Amino acid sequence: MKIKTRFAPSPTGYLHVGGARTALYSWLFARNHGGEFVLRIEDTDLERSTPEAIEAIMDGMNWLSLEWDEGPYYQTKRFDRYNAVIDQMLEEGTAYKCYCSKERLEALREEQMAKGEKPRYDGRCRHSHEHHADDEPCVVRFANPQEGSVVFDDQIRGPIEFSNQELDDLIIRRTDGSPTYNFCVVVDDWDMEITHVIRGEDHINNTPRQINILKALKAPVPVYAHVSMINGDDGEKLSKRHGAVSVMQYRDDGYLPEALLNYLVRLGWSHGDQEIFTREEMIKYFTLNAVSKSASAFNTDKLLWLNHHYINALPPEYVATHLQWHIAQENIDTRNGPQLADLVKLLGERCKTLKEMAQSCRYFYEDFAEFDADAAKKHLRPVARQPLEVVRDKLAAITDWTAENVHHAIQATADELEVGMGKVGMPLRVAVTGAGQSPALDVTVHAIGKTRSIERINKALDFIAERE
Amino acid sequence: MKIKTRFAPSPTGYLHVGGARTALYSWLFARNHGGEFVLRIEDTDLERSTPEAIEAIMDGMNWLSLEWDEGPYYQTKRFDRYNAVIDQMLEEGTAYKCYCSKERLEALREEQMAKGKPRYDGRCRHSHEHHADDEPCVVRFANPQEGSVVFDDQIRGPIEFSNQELDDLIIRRTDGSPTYNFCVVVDDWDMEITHVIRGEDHINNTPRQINILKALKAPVPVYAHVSMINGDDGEKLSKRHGAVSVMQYRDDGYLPEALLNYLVRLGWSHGDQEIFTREEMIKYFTLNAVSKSASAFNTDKLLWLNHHYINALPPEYVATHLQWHIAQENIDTRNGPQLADLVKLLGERCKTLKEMAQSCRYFYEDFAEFDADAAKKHLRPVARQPLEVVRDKLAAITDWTAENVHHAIQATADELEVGMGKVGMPLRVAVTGAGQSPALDVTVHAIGKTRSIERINKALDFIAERE
Ligand SMILES: N[C@@H](CCC(=O)O)C(=O)O
Ligand SMILES: N[C@@H](CCC(=O)O)C(=O)O
Ligand SMILES: [Zn+2]
Ligand SMILES: [Zn+2]
Repeated sequence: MKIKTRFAPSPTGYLHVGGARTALYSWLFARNHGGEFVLRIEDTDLERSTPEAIEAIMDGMNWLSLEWDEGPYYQTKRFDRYNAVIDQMLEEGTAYKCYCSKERLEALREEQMAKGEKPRYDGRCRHSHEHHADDEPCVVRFANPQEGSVVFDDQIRGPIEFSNQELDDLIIRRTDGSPTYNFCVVVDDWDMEITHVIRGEDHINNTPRQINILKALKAPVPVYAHVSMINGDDGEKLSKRHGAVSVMQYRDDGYLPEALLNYLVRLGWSHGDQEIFTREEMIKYFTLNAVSKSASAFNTDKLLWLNHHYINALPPEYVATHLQWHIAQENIDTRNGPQLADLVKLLGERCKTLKEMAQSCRYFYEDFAEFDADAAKKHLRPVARQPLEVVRDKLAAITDWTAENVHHAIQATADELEVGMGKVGMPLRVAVTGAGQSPALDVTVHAIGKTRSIERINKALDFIAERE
Repeated sequence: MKIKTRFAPSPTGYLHVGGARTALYSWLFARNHGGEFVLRIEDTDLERSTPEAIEAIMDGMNWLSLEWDEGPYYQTKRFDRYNAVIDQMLEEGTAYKCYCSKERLEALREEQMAKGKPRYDGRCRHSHEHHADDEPCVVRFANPQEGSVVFDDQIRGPIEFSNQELDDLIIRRTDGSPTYNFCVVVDDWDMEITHVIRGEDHINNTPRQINILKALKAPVPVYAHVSMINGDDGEKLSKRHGAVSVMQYRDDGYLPEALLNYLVRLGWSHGDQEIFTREEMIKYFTLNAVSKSASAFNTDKLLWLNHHYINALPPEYVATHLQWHIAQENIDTRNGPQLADLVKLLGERCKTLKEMAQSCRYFYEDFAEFDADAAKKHLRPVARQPLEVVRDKLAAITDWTAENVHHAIQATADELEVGMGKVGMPLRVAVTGAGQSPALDVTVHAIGKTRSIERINKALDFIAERE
């Protein structure tokens, strides 16, 4: 059993869309097999691993509701654990102590690159008989095996083979006490007992280096699965120029977490039949073998309509909880108006993003100072007060305030008084909304209270009464 | 129950979208209950019943694939049938022969409008005087005066009209021609129509048609009047809102499946489901589910409906409708890829068949000059060497497939170390002429190896203008 996946991002300042999909594959697989999902932070890069950068990762994880069972663990700590394993490998002989200077190390790399070889450190200090010990500063390296090769069955890329002759005895501790990054990964995956590694594509070169270290210090080597990169619109790697790149920028743009997670799953992974999956539906049907090795392009137009569906498909109460954030972005006093769960029922089919719903809704909660200049010139003086005064005093006739009673009440006008339906509904729309674009008239004027209805109808009557 | 629905449009010049939805409900109701769908023509208005105007109805029904079991019947014909029933009805006590002149009617209507509703009095209802022998006159129908008329409308509920509001309407003019309200009754009786599904404006004519059906011993059918289709501002659908004729949507690049699916959703609602096949619309259709309220026309959703059906329907069927818009663009489709294959390429990109006929000429015809704008960014001298290795590698493969094309562009940008976008984009501008196209694996494959080199070298002959 003990299935344990991991997500160990290096802080970039935010949560990259490609990194969120990687975390989703590691999170779906841990939940698929009833395992644990561990969170880890690669904050050794002290410049870009700011406290705001680390929070932007966890805040992005929480919005997508990708909760973790263990963590988060930080690589800036556990240094005493890292040096404890290094001292262990020095005693067992699996790691030696190099004494070459940086002058000879750079002269070795320039000679191999010139000679048409691969930059690898030869075993000069691997089995050196030259003494130079104790008080002298030095670095320690990992005695990489020389014979054979390492082959790991990648669930995404298939069988991958790396000859041991192209892997060097990598350094695992610098001149100072700090250990190198690759050694900080093998012990973390060992101490946390990771069984399935799901990371990006560019980490494939360090995978055979990490396996030979785990096999050395006697550790259960996990099965690796490297997901391909996400390409943009023109076939290049996904960047900020292709569109929104951070998961929180999509939250600012007016998206739902279910819409983004359902689209990132469809990038590479496929089920054939479906395009829309629920959270629990992704857990069951997810298979690493189904993820494609080819890179997928990012279609922002498809993601938008994916968001439009989830706005009207998800429960109106839950969509309202995400609508509240963009409501505060537009700064709207939502005390005197309809419910938020009832607001998404009105503006559901109209707009395709929550930002577009927070906008074009202020007339449901707040009064407007002026009218729309073009919409005001539409309902001029002729036959404007005649249909407005009869419908204003007819809406307040009922005690049961429902949109059904309003429809037949608005139906009374333009039918009892011979006139077109657009000759009263359009002036009524501009009266209560201020513009000439809104949902159904019977439903729009019902969400607005009967008080603010006659207040804004008489407001237009005082406006059309300006022939002087 | 031997269910029989009908669709009898009056030729307005074309096929209104609202009229097609009415024909769609009657066709669905007949196919749901294993009945017959009959077709009738109200071509009595000889001014707008042009042979071109009546044909636009026939081919519009055929475009939506709304085949009929009976018909088409024409009200221009069966005039002897219309004159034979009134003569039989004149023999019975249900229809008399009025004789009042046009002067008495206007003087009575203006007197009835002056007193405390214009309803013709029964002056000739029980007159024993022959009044004339062959002089001009008008035949009318004796309307019942006691009680009411009630018809259970399946959409608008129960509607009641008092018989005192229905006057003895005219059923035959002075020139012997019969009126419209009587022609509908005799047609629906000889054709054995069990369910009537028509527009909303015929709700006032329903009680008059039933009192004639209650007379002469006739089975009264069940009526169901659909609500009008309103536009963006709440008024009836007109040309100012957008496309109105069904054939205008074929010109604009739509499919019959996309238009029928959207008109079905207008009013009739079946849960969260939005996309139905023709067979699903036959099964799940319920006449009571049609809402009494009027629904506005959302051209944005209809565009999304068509985008789905382009990629959901078989590519060979979409190719048969795409052929009409290729002829509109006047594209020589002799050298390029197959039409059914073209739908696979431009499928997820465009949302209408006109948008597919456009932005596809470079697959079939060569372009004289480039877009310049996209060339100025990708035809720089730095790309003259990526283009010299792709064409030498594109021809190295004997098996011409999109996969072997990708491996050719993959050998490039690796031998000459550079980003893959720095070779595929100049290849995209050289082969397509602009900076937008599907995947380069299928774009240069569908165009061909011969026309590729002819366009790569065309770019090489152009990018060599650094002087
Ligand atoms: N921190 C690395 C991943 C390290 C790993 O998964 O081994 C990244 O964000 O790309
Ligand atoms: N011909 C009428 C319909 C007649 C009927 O359905 O009874 C129309 O086009 O509106
Ligand atoms: Zn050394
Ligand atoms: Zn008379």
